Amino acid sequence: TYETPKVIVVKSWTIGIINRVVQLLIISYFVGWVFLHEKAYQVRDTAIESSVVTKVKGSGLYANRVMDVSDYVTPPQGTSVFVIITKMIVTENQMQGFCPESEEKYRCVSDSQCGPERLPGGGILTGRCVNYSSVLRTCEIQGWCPTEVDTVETPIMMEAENFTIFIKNSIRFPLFNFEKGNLLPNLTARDMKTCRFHPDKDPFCPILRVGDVVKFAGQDFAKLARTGGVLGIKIGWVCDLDKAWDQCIPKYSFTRLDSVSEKSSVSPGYNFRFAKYYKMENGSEYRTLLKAFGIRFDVLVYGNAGKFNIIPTIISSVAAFTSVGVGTVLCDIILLNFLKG
Amino acid sequence: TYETPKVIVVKSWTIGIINRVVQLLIISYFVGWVFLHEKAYQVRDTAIESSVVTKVKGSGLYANRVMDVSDYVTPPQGTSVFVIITKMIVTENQMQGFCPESEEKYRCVSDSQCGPERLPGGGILTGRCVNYSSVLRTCEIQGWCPTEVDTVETPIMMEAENFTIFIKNSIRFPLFNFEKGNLLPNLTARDMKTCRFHPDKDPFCPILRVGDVVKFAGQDFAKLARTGGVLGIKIGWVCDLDKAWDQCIPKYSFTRLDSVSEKSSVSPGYNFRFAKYYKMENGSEYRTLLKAFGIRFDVLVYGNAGKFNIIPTIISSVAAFTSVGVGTVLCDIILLNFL
Amino acid sequence: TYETPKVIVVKSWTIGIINRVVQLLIISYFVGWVFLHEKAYQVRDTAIESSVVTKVKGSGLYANRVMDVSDYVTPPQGTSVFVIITKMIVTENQMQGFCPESEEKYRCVSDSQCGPERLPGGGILTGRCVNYSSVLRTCEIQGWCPTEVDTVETPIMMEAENFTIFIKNSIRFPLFNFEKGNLLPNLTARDMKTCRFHPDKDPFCPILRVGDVVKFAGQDFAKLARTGGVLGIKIGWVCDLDKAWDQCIPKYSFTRLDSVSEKSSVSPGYNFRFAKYYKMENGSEYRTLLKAFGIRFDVLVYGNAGKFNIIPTIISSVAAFTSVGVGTVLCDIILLNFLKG
Ligand SMILES: C[C@@H](Nc1cc(N2CCN(C(N)=O)CC2)nc2nc(C3CC3)nn12)c1ccc2ccccc2c1
Ligand SMILES: C[C@@H](Nc1cc(N2CCN(C(N)=O)CC2)nc2nc(C3CC3)nn12)c1ccc2ccccc2c1
Ligand SMILES: C[C@@H](Nc1cc(N2CCN(C(N)=O)CC2)nc2nc(C3CC3)nn12)c1ccc2ccccc2c1
Ligand SMILES: Nc1ncnc2c1ncn2[C@@H]1O[C@H](COP(=O)(O)OP(=O)(O)OP(=O)(O)O)[C@@H](O)[C@H]1O
Ligand SMILES: Nc1ncnc2c1ncn2[C@@H]1O[C@H](COP(=O)(O)OP(=O)(O)OP(=O)(O)O)[C@@H](O)[C@H]1O
Ligand SMILES: Nc1ncnc2c1ncn2[C@@H]1O[C@H](COP(=O)(O)OP(=O)(O)OP(=O)(O)O)[C@@H](O)[C@H]1O
Ligand SMILES: *[C@@H]1O[C@H](CO)[C@@H](O)[C@H](O)[C@H]1NC(C)=O
Ligand SMILES: *[C@@H]1O[C@H](CO)[C@@H](O)[C@H](O)[C@H]1NC(C)=O
Ligand SMILES: *[C@@H]1O[C@H](CO)[C@@H](O)[C@H](O)[C@H]1NC(C)=O
Ligand SMILES: *[C@@H]1O[C@H](CO)[C@@H](O)[C@H](O)[C@H]1NC(C)=O
Ligand SMILES: *[C@@H]1O[C@H](CO)[C@@H](O)[C@H](O)[C@H]1NC(C)=O
Ligand SMILES: *[C@@H]1O[C@H](CO)[C@@H](O)[C@H](O)[C@H]1NC(C)=O
Ligand SMILES: *[C@@H]1O[C@H](CO)[C@@H](O)[C@H](O)[C@H]1NC(C)=O
Ligand SMILES: *[C@@H]1O[C@H](CO)[C@@H](O)[C@H](O)[C@H]1NC(C)=O
Ligand SMILES: *[C@@H]1O[C@H](CO)[C@@H](O)[C@H](O)[C@H]1NC(C)=O
Ligand SMILES: [Mg+2]
Ligand SMILES: [Mg+2]
Ligand SMILES: [Mg+2]
Repeated sequence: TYETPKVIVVKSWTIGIINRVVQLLIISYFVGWVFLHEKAYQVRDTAIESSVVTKVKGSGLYANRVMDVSDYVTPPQGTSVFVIITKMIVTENQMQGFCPESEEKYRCVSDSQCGPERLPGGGILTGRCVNYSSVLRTCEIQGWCPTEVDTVETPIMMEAENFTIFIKNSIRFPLFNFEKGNLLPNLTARDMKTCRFHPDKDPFCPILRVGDVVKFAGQDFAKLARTGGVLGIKIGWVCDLDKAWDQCIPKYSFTRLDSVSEKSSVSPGYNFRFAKYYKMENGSEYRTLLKAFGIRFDVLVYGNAGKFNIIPTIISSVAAFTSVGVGTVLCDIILLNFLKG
Repeated sequence: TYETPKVIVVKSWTIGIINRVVQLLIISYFVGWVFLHEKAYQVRDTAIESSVVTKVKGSGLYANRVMDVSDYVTPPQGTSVFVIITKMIVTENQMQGFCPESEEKYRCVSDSQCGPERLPGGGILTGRCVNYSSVLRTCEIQGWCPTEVDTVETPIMMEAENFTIFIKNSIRFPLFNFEKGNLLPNLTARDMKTCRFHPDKDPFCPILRVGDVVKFAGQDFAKLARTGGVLGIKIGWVCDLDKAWDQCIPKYSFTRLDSVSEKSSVSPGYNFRFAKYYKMENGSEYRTLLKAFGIRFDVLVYGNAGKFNIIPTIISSVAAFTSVGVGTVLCDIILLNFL
Repeated sequence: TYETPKVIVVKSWTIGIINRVVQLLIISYFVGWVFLHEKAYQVRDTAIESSVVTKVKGSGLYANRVMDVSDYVTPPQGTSVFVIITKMIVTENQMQGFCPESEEKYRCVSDSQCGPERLPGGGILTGRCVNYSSVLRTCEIQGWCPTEVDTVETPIMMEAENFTIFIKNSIRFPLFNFEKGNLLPNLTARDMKTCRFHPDKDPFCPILRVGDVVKFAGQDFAKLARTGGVLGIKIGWVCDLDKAWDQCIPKYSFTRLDSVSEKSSVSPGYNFRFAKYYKMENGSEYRTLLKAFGIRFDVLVYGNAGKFNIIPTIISSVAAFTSVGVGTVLCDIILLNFLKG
């Protein structure tokens, strides 16, 4: 039971050429694009297990003091997100009590203006108008006193341009049981004493200089250090597991993540507050309040791998034979009207 | 050499109508579902690069003291996960030494009951029984003394309902080099001074009120503040790049994430311990231990975008043409067997 | 206006059995692989919403002191990632001033050797050279003094083997509106009082012991606690929503994540520094510096679910009928060449 349809042959006369040309065009597309370029003959994996450990080094001088890594890096646990502080405003010896507010927003002349109103922001309002200075009068509050003044101008820590960052990374593709890290076996204890990362002269040393990371992202240090920002470091593992074990290597990229802040005029940077707590010999308690500007780094990891396997080869190859057989038959029917016309 | 197979024509309009109806049905399905609704003529992109910066404001009174953002928020770095503390239990001036244990599950009547048997809790057992009070007798430990009492009832900080959260977000689609943030160009300082988020009256102000978030999640503040919980805030960027640049818009949603806690009866909330360390003029050291209940927020960002292209259009058009031809040929034999 | 092709039937004994066998094989492949093993008749969902809360308990002796959870666990907010400290090196009462260095990499003979040219990350090199001991001479710096000594040997805290970890997890599949947690409805306080996890004797108690986790990962505590490392805990929710509600359960797995460290000789572990700040009755400020080695745990959640629907069923059935119809038509042309040959 063949059950094969009948077919009639036609002398070419510039029609048989069209038969072979199209029959050869489609067989080109599968070999050229589906197999050789898109690599449809192998199984892909995109779920990657990763791990990042970081460490920073360097010292600087700021406000008649020396600051080391325990002073300007928060949080200290060496994770993949951390901040480097480049500018601070400091208020010393705050205690609980009553004091006048310092900002221009809280101006009053008599006791009536500020009571239960003006509720957004500000501590608890007592309900009196007092003299902040000779020419200014503001409403009294209850809280930590004295209040801070953040309108003055302070210098930045210029030495932070030379600090170094050390990144240690490990990956694993669970489907193929493949493991590698970014510390290559060619790295010796003597090399790490002097190497620095450079994208073409030394693409594998894990030590990055802070001033260069800002440079590769197209920014300016003297301006980013004064308002703060967020920078990203990306590591990519795109590997073909047929070739060899030592052809799998990482690639680094750099960019700036908080792109809205450059063009905005209502919120241009990045800052936060924190405090340190003390206690006297008596029970009294006081603290120190700091407002900090800085640059936030974070490391992002991605990748995928492929390896030859028999099952996707058969499935895609069968579709190739089906496509040419079906493709011609439909091309025959459309050519019947073309030949009839 | 076209080599077209022979074709037989059935003059019956009774079958011609069915042939035409089926062909129109198939072409209708392709032109309506694959193209217009599913938008198969454009290239998708789902890998989004994001960034979140937050800040909190407000003051309240608790235990005859005024507390502010450096007191009730932890960790202080302004990331996308943070906690607001609404209730505390405080133990003052702990030092190292020997003391009895306060809990009733450590009851004893002689030196023999508690030895190396029960390992955890407090510190290291010493092997003696001592009077905790006039009616209770637990057995002694070594560690920070005195131990904390956990069963008393403390009030919550009611003013935490009015605190405000400010969220700043930025995205980028690397395939199309598209960048936008949730601070629209219409925003000004005067608007910043008074706006508040509302899903229909003001859907774009970045300032959120805590009570409103708890309300939108469908919860009750007087219970969430007493047991603790986890709430989620979601921002979605689903926009089409063929239209104008000023119609890619964020959408906000709210929900509660630790849904098992309210059902369960063995662990109903969220709490933790932390301490503060001091030192005397002499070398001696002491500390203050705190157990804190609170609400945890975290911001989640997702999205995808598409843009018209040529290659998917060509592929889908060729698929439609070949499906028309193949669908006809099989239906030809189908009616050939039927009739 | 209907159309049909013409069919030729040849009742060859071999051809009939061949085409029936091939058609049966195609039907078998569709009914066995596509609809049964692969479950093509249902809709998938892989976006999962999760939440994790942890808590640790235990006490131990270390350097004539008793330590508890507020001392050995950082950070303290009970999130997915945390560290347990097993070894420390402590420097007491550091203050600002001038002092000589301690590391052997800073030796002198005369003042001219170490100046601005040698940048070692030292806070500053005042430019002199001073006696450190009776047989060593390094050159002076400015910063927190005295500097720390890093090469001595310290014991590890062995009681950390018996600490316990409590994990509370909640998931939700938004598509099907499905919610469940890892605290099963038949868990009581009395069971909570004494249960421990065991992969076959008790697979649902959420209390894990640290030594058991280290063993399941395939490691050795006596040296993991001495160098440091990173371990992973995985929870997987893979369940079918056609069955009963109480058949969706979690599965636990354990592994080590920083696999590059054990095979390397330039960076074998995981450590970091942090500090505690004090100040006297005067303004004088001093601190205590600690270098910590530990084990970092982190919890990873994943899963997917499926549920019966009608649209994928219709699509797959139509595809199966078309492939059967196309398969017969295509093969017979191919079989004609076999029949002709
Ligand atoms: C191969 C390409 N798309 C295509 C399909 C096609 N057909 C479908 C099969 N078929 C049948 N089952 O009878 C014959 C008709 N004909 C075509 N002709 C062309 C030439 C550019 C003009 N591309 N192309 C593809 C599809 C589906 C694929 C699915 C997974 C991975 C790769 C694919 C890759
Ligand atoms: C179009 C729809 N699935 C379908 C396929 C089909 N065939 C395969 C192609 N083909 C050939 N290559 O000869 C003819 C036979 N015939 C059909 N008939 C129907 C009507 C509902 C009843 N849906 N449908 C699809 C598939 C694959 C798709 C792949 C990517 C994106 C969208 C797709 C969308
Ligand atoms: C079924 C299998 N792949 C296959 C396709 C095929 N085509 C279909 C279109 N078609 C048409 N439109 O005429 C006839 C030609 N023919 C085939 N023959 C074989 C032989 C067993 C090796 N596998 N196989 C598949 C495809 C597409 C699928 C899409 C989604 C999920 C599962 C799929 C699973
Ligand atoms: N949680 C909040 N509630 C109300 N207003 C806020 C909040 N956070 C920020 N703002 C307002 O948004 C504007 C931009 O904030 P920005 O990040 O620039 O703070 P800043 O101006 O650097 O310092 P400050 O905290 O004193 O405003 C500020 O004018 C501030 O008043
Ligand atoms: N790591 C752990 N090891 C052993 N038991 C634990 C652990 N964590 C919690 N539990 C027990 O689980 C129960 C539920 O704890 P929950 O999260 O409600 O904290 P809690 O009731 O405040 O416990 P505690 O008062 O001990 O902090 C408690 O009875 C506690 O004893
Ligand atoms: N940011 C950095 N800049 C320069 N060198 C670094 C940096 N981080 C680490 N190293 C060097 O890498 C080597 C391996 O680091 P690792 O942290 O494992 O050693 P370590 O014993 O902690 O060193 P150290 O005691 O100096 O911190 C060390 O010799 C260290 O000097
Ligand atoms: C950092 O090092 C450079 C030399 O590489 C030096 O010129 C510069 O002064 C240093 N940075 C600062 C701001 O001191
Ligand atoms: C080590 O191998 C890498 C990758 O092949 C190579 O780029 C590098 O130069 C090698 N290093 C040495 C010192 O041979
Ligand atoms: C405690 O003593 C300090 C001086 O050491 C004094 O300033 C303070 O007012 C006293 N506090 C109280 C509550 O008496
Ligand atoms: C918050 O402000 C409202 C007025 O807007 C006030 O009525 C309310 O009492 C405040 N919250 C609390 C709990 O005090
Ligand atoms: C700013 O632009 C958005 C559209 O991007 C618009 O919906 C909004 O109303 C504008 N702002 C105001 C305050 O009108
Ligand atoms: C140190 O002095 C304090 C009083 O200031 C005293 O209580 C303590 O016992 C002394 N230290 C020790 C270890 O005895
Ligand atoms: C933990 O408890 C076991 C008994 O269950 C005990 O033998 C062991 O010594 C304890 N751990 C350590 C290292 O002390
Ligand atoms: C609780 O139910 C599970 C099945 O959901 C069962 O395996 C387990 O044995 C039950 N608990 C006990 C203590 O038997
Ligand atoms: C305060 O006293 C300490 C000693 O306790 C001394 O070192 C310091 O110089 C004094 N500070 C002032 C400002 O006199
Ligand atoms: Mg300000
Ligand atoms: Mg308790
Ligand atoms: Mg060292």
